[PDB]
Amino acid sequence: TKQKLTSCLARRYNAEQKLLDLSALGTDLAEKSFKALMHLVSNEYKDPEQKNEAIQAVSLARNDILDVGQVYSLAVTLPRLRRLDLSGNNLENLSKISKWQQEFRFLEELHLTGNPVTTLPNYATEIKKWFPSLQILDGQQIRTPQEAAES
Repeated sequence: TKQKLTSCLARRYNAEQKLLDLSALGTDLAEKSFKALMHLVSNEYKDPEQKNEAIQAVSLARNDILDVGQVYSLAVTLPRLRRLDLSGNNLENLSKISKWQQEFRFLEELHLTGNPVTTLPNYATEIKKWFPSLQILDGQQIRTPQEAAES
């Protein structure tokens, strides 16, 4: 199991992009199954600094995620995450993201394309407010680099 999960994580890690691709896990999801992955990624690195530098980006795209509570511990495991892809899930409104208020303080790029929350009137305004380092939301620049240097 640990061997199988470790092998899966290795196959899904792109060193060149510093990216851990956890998209579409159901095709090879559950909070306790996700917690297990997070425990394994935490155990990989003896130095948190190396972990922080190795995994700068994560995709959780296409996982039928209804609430970020489902994958909450990503915020604990990778507090210095810079890029996050949550595209192609089913996050319906801002309350489905609010469990990550005050987390991902260093996140610079966020993708929510394909989630219903993106079409609500206060979407971009609130997401900008909640994540102070965010420069790109769905490919749209929402903070200039100088703006972000001050946020």
